[PDB]
Amino acid sequence: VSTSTFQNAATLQLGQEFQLKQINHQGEEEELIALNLSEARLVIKEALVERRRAFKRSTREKELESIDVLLEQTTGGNNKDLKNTMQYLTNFSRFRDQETVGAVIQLLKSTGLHPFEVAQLGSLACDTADEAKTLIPSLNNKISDDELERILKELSNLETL
Amino acid sequence: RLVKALEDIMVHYDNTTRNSLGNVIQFIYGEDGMDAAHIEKQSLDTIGGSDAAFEKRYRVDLLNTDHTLDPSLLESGSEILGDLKLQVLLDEEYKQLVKDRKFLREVFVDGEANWPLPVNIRRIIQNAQQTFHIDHTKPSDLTIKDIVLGVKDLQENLLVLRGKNEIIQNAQRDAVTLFCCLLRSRLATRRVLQEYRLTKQAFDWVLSNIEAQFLRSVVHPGEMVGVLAAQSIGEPATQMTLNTFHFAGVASKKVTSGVPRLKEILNVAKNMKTPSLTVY
Amino acid sequence: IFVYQNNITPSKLVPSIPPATIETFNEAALVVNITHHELVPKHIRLSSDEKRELLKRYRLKESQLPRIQRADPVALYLGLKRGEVVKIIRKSETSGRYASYRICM
Amino acid sequence: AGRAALYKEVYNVIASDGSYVNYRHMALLVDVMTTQGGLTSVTRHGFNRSNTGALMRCSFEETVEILFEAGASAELDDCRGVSENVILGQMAPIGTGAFDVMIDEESLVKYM
Amino acid sequence: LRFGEMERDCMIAHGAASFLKERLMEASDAFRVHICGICGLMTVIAKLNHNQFECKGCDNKIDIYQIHIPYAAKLLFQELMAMNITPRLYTDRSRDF
Amino acid sequence: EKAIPKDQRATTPYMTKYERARILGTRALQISMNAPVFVDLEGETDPLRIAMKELAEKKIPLVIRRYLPDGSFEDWSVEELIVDL
Amino acid sequence: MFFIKDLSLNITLHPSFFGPRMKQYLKTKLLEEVEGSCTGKFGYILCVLDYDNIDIQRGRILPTDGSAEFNVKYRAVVFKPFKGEVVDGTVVSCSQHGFEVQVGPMKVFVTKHLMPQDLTFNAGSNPPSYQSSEDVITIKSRIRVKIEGCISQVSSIHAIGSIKEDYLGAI
Amino acid sequence: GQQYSSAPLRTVKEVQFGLFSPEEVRAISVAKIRFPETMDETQTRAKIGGLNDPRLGSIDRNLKCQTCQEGMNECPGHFGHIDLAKPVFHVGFIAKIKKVCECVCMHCGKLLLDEHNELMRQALAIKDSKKRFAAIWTLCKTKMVCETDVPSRGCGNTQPTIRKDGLKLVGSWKELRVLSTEEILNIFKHISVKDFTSLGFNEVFSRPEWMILTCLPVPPPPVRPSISFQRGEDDLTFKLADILKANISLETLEHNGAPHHAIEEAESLLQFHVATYMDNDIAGQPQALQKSPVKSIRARLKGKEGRRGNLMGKRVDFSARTVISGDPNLELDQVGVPKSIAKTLTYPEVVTPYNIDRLTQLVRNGPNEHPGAKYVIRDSGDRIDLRYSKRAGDIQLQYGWKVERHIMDNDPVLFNRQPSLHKMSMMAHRVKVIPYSTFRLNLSVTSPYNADFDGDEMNLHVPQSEETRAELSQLCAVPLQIVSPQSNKPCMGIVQDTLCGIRKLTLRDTFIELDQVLNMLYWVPDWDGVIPTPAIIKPKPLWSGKQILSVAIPNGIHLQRFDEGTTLLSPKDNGMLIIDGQIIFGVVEKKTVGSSNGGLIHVVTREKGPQVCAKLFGNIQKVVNFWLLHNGFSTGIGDTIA
RNA sequence: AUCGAGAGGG
DNA sequence: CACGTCCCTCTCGA
Ligand SMILES: Nc1ncnc2c1ncn2[C@@H]1O[C@H](COP(=O)(O)OP(=O)(O)OP(=O)(O)O)[C@@H](O)[C@H]1O
Ligand SMILES: [Mg+2]
Ligand SMILES: [Mg+2]
Ligand SMILES: [Mg+2]
Ligand SMILES: [Zn+2]
Ligand SMILES: [Zn+2]
Ligand SMILES: [Zn+2]
Repeated sequence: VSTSTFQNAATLQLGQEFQLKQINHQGEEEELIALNLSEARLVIKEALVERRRAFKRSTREKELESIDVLLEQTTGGNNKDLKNTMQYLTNFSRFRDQETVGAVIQLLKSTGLHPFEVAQLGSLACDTADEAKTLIPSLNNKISDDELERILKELSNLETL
Repeated sequence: RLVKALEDIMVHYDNTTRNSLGNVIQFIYGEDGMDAAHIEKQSLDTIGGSDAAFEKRYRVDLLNTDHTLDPSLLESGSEILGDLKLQVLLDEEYKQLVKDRKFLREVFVDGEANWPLPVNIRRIIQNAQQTFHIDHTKPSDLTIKDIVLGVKDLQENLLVLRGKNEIIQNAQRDAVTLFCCLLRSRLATRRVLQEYRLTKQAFDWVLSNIEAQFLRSVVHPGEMVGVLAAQSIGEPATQMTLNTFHFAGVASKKVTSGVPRLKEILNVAKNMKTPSLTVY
Repeated sequence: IFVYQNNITPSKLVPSIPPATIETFNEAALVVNITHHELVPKHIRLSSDEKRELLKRYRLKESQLPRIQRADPVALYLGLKRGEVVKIIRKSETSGRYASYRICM
Repeated sequence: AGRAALYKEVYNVIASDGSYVNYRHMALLVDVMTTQGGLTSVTRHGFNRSNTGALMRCSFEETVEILFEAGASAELDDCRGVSENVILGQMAPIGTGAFDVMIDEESLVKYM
Repeated sequence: LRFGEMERDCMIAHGAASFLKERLMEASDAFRVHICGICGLMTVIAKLNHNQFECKGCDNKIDIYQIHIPYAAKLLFQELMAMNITPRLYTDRSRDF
Repeated sequence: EKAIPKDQRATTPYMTKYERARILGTRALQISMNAPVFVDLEGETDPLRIAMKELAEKKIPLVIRRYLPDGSFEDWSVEELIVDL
Repeated sequence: MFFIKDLSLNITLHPSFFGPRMKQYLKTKLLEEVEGSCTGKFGYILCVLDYDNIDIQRGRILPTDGSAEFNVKYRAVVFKPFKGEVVDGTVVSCSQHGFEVQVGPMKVFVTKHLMPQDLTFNAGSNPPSYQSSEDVITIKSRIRVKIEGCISQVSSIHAIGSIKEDYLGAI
Repeated sequence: GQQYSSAPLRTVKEVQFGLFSPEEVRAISVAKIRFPETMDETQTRAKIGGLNDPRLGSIDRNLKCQTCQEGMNECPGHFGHIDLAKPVFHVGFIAKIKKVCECVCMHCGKLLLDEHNELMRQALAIKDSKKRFAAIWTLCKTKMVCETDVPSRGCGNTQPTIRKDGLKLVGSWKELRVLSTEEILNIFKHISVKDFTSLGFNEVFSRPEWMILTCLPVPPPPVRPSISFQRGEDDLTFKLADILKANISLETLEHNGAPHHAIEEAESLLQFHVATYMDNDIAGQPQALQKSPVKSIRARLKGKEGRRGNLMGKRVDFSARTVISGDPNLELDQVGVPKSIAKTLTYPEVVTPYNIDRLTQLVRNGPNEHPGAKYVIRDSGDRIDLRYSKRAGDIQLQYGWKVERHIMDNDPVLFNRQPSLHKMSMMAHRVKVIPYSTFRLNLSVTSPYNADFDGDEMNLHVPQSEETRAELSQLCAVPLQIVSPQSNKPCMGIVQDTLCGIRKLTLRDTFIELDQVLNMLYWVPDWDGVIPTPAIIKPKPLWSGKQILSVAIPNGIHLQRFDEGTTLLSPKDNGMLIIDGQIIFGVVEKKTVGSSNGGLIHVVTREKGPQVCAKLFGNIQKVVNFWLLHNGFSTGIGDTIA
């Protein structure tokens, strides 16, 4: 038995399964959900740890053993893709604590950019507006370079140590 | 052909008789939402007979010394004798009985009074006289309040289509309408205490069982009434023309107007073999 | 409404006024009112607020309703039109009164 | 008015020999042809021409011909008629199939 | 023994819905065809012991469904196909009432 | 999607003989597949008689989703459906 | 990218599990065959979020087979890489023809020819590396590659990346 | 068997009918049909990569198919194809092709009429697909010209009054023109995307240009099989080689030297094969014959036998049939099944703590012992024949296995005479295994099936699941069916022996003494074991016929009948009155105890229950018959003498 | 074996 | 101009 839902270069021409206008699980409508390599670790960690809370009713280079135990407590062993993901996410997350990540989301989401850009902006660490727009070509003609460089500045600052 | 034009025909959960498109063939199976098994040919005494005997058998005049329930049949025959706030209902009752009698004579123009309907009442009252051992001498412990109002409430609980808006409710009244005629006929306040001699317990017992034996007679949403009528019509035809030599040369109307005309009737066909105008 | 005695020129000339139903009946079939006959039951017109009601109260699609021919000897008598419904009260030998409904196809 | 005549002309050949079948059956067939607009004969053209599912009407006369004009008019079969399910090997929405059966986690633990 | 037309009619009146499917499936043909989620035919090459499914020509490898129908149906469908008639079998629906 | 709420019901409140028959059968087929018996198996072996005892105690965890012609439905729980028969 | 799709899966249950610990075994089995999965249509299913709130509705008793069936509406974190999106990744494999990068649960591959000309292959190294002017891509370095093509093979979708462009290479 | 497939399982809810495109046939085709050769590389069992398994289904049981590796039982088959050298009218769409050519500009490709005409905008309003396409063609065949305006639209070519000679079309101009397959095809292809759609067609599923076959679909072996004895292909596998023979003639006849007269012949020949191949019972035509006629695919499907007798009706496993004899010592809802039938008829019981102890005994009893079993089906599912398996003894059953065991006493079975013109002609009884090779049924259940015991034969079907079981016992049980909706009356009742002796019994002259009375009382299994105080006591304790009968009538019954002149002090024991299940007066006859509208049977089944009355049937057949045994009754020519 | 032909039974 | 009830049992001939 296989999975289903309701409803291509990487210049915002995604599949139909990842098209902006996509239906909810109640049957309404809601924007696509794109997470930056960092926003994805919290989402997973939070969900993975809140699964252990219901399984009770029945640092930097040292956090990696803290996640493995969680994965060897909740998830089944064979699920190997989740292990690599958490490892990966743990190293490449620019932002570590919820407080910072929220600000990132607060900043990026209020720019209008289509979530993929919101996602890719919070995960790829760019300096130049020229560098940001060349790595995320979905922009180019959208946000002004100056304004984008202004936004890029608040990112590097908020980069939690 | 019958079985094939009536395949998908089955009573549905709103008591509609539909097909496989949802097209409505009937709005309640057999125009009364009843099952054919719980149906029995009992008589509606409210219709045929003398206008004189109708009074005798149903009319109860509380404001009267000759036409009132003798205190020996009721518990309060002498204390209700002349009671006028109560004779209003004995009128309401006797008035709906005549509205009955004159309605049946509209539906059954020929005056035939024996037709099939659910709940054998001719039986139930008997199966209640033996059950409570009715004392043909001692009077009944029933009020006029008891009889005419128990019946009025019994009818409200004889459901066919369950619904809320007027459309369906007004087809409730319809679906039952006829059954209720037999009900009011056999639960006449004169009959209950003169010829039935019902006590209170015996009565309430008869009311509750009537309610169920009816609520049982309702056809079940699922019943394949169409593939059933088809067989019910086709079995006797195919089966009658199989017992034709049990009498050898008799012919009769086996293959004269039965098998033939029926074939005409099903195919319709304009070239009828005997076009007759029976002009009154 | 017009009552052509024996014939009418097809000079077709009928459906020609938008805010008017141009009806036609003959004198021959009107001699005896057909609606008085034993087998012809009460046919009742349905208001556009009654039809829209009966269709939702019986949860119906318009197609699913039993249909009455446009030229039905009774559909003309009542001057029916396409889409009009007509409740039909016949005296049945099982319920005494049975409500049926037909839409004018 | 005709529906009654149709019935009366159906009952009149039934009440002779084997003189009883219950109104309902006759009235249903009778109503079957009736509730269309006019007389819809019980014959491979009379009723079989309806808007029923394609396979249904092919189970009675004009069998290959029907399936032809079905695929030619790009017909679609509802899959609501008994015949359809019979041909497809599925429980037909017929009595014991007219409903579906489900288990609510609620009940299963109300009697845990 | 032949459980023929008339016998079907009888069980229909009974409403024995799933006993009828048992009659005409478990006790008769009844086959597991692999239909396509877009074409709707047996074309789903079923290499199931390697677990590959394809309706090349529709170039499909996920939208596959195994379905229970009489082999007589499977044949009847193929036969109709042999006469350039497509009986696309669909698990979903698009009408209602 | 659409569906009907349990306060707007309108179908016959008793159990259709076809429902009763398919529920006694359904549970029997499930009971005979080693499914948990929610009733007090009082010296029973037959998986139908267990289901008949389960339907007599109304301890059957099944809901009949009665489909009306318009596509929409209204579930009735086995334990809430009267069993006149 | 790394999305959250509102998914739904049709799991079938034998009647023996029709007890109290059923919803548990429904979720248990939902994740059993979804958690560490991948598809390509939706991409690498990674972790079903919001375990607690997980609808199961009423399960349909299959016709002539007691088992019930449920459409288990859920929500999960997934991952479908795209042709043209840059991703930073850890170097894992390293060949003579290229080197593989471990980005998320999948491995993006880089060809020697997709690397800038000056990057020469260095076979002479315990960890085979790609020495050059300044960079030296070793067996376990961090690289930022641009996905060029996506292939979906069974329960895994690999890719092919390049670092020949600008703002691409080491960290 | 059939292995497990990951694929989800669904039911079919929509069946989309349409038409293949020549391009979709080329798409799905697992192998191009190039040769007409049967399957003869060297006539080896290895078939030819040209026809039969160039990749389609398998021809040999010991051979996996070249596409889906499953081979034989599992291989759906895989369609091929053969690119037609020249387009060909479809036999069935032949007339529908004409009806279109009559409607459209055979030159312009646009409709002969459009929305500017009052009747076309009327006919076009009809969204009934087929009634519109009829209302269009009616008023389109007439106007025979591509108009240019008449208040522009659109070249003007007059249209031909088309007729058909059979497989080809012609139209008159004023010109005898035999309308071409491609020319029509070229007209149809140019038909406005929206024009043909409003003509009763479809944009994706049923384009008109597909009523003309540019690429034929080849069905795989399983459709046109081949069996050995040496081999011999199927009447349609032949017909295909015939079509391919007719094509390869055109393929080369038109490639090189084009002689036009020959080209215009082998084409009409090919058109013939493609025509009869689908329908060989055509209008005109000779109707082809191969060494004869030939089997048209349309003939496979024609009503009565041929998916109406392959799908509307099947032959079925778990079935039986034998001579039926009548039993007065059986119960109404029973069927005496011969032992042998119950050793061949099985039921897949599932192993469970409830039955595991019974089940393993059967297995040990095996397929020879009456209360035994035949097969055991494991977790893995492969069948284990208890007649030949070595481990047929030390076999240990597991929970959740299936023990295809013999049908035993009191299983539910479907029983039926064959003129199945009745809901009642198929009933469910309790099995009661018995000796001798006759089905035995209670004499009162004769009238439903209309069975007598004179060379009469009855079928028996047996459920396989516990739900179809309950479905039979909760709906189709014989006592459940005692009162019919047909005539809203009982369809079973006392008949033959029992009836004749029950009025003989229910008399006043008819008295029963004590030695005879205690026997009668015992035969009633539901007997209260209390001797009824004798109607006559002292001269010689005697009992009335009806009096003794009453212990079988269940206390709680009240019945009332008045015949001709029946009083309250019955004159000739007239009419009938039973009060609290005891007889008051009156003789019992057909009216009392038959299937009467308000007879005893009817009253007992309503006010007491279905199964209660059933036991009544037996309780009377066991007593009444017993009395007649020792009273006896005959008939000679003396009884036909006045 | 498959098609055809025929004779019986209920 | 197309239907022409239902099953079941045997015999023989390319
Ligand atoms: N040609 C037939 N088609 C269908 N059913 C038939 C046919 N012939 C007989 N039957 C069925 O078989 C039975 C025929 O009656 P049967 O031959 O047993 O004679 P009978 O009535 O006992 O004759 P007798 O008067 O000599 O006693 C009926 O039940 C009938 O339904
Ligand atoms: Mg006989
Ligand atoms: Mg006989
Ligand atoms: Mg005979
Ligand atoms: Zn496909
Ligand atoms: Zn294959
Ligand atoms: Zn033009």
